[PDB]
Amino acid sequence: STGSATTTPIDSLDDAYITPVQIGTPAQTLNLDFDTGSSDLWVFSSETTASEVDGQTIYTPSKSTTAKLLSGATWSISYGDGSSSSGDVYTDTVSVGGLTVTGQAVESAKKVSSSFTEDSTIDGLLGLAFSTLNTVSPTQQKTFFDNAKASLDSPVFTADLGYHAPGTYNFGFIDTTAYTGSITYTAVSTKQGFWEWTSTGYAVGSGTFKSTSIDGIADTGTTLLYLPATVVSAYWAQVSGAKSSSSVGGYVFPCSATLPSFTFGVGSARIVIPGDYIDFGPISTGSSSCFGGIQSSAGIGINIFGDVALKAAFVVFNGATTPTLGFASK
Repeated sequence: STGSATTTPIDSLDDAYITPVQIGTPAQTLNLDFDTGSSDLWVFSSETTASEVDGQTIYTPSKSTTAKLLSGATWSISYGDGSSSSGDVYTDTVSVGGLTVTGQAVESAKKVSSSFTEDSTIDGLLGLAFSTLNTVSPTQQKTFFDNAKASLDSPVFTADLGYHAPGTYNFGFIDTTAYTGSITYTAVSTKQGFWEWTSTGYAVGSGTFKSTSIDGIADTGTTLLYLPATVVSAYWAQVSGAKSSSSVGGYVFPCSATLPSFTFGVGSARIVIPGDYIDFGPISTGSSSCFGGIQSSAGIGINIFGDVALKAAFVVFNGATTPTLGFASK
């Protein structure tokens, strides 16, 4: 089997991407944030504290003939950006782009943090990291991909995120028309539960490539590119007037600037992030100070190849017995 679904930016900045997901019988379609940095499929629901629902589409298990309460099971998650959610668990039928899993753990939110309430476009998350990170207790649950894996033509999914435009998540096959050149594959560590890999270095604009190992995670659920302070400093030094602002919470730059590209290494290959991808607009409406799309990972504890990086590539998440990651230009 295979599946193919379109993923759409939630706003003009590509702050996140939503992908339609069918849950239950008859289908209830919710727009979920596919997140290769977490491993819970959770949704706004009929059980969510009413004051914490503001415009989202909810999953109502009682209207699904295939929903079954997973007795005793609860979940609770906190994300790298400080947001959180928790609740109980149903199993139900879940389909993505024509690919169907029966008995998928659907985690029903009773509580969500303000960040989620305030974002009316995201109805929940669909985790695509490794199932070892799943928060369901006392019985840990498998991700959608894990459940689908054996049925897929090939045990892979691919992320093809658009810049200011829709893209595609595919399951079970590699669309050879979706990228240019070759796909370069690189080793993955699953020891922390993430799609963790090591980039071979970077360049700033037309600058010379610096060979250096950068350990990081491929995370579709994170907006920006978070790298070591040395790297980030070298990038923003090439932008006149750019500075790190503690009050704003990272590097800002004059909105009148032309940003240089940023290249990262995948083995011997190179992925180029155009400068425009690194512009996240005025820090506040009407401001001439713009927020940078490359930020320091210092104090996160891990480097994160977020959407800024991933949307510049066609990315293969290979879930073979020994997982790997592939990157191609497009």
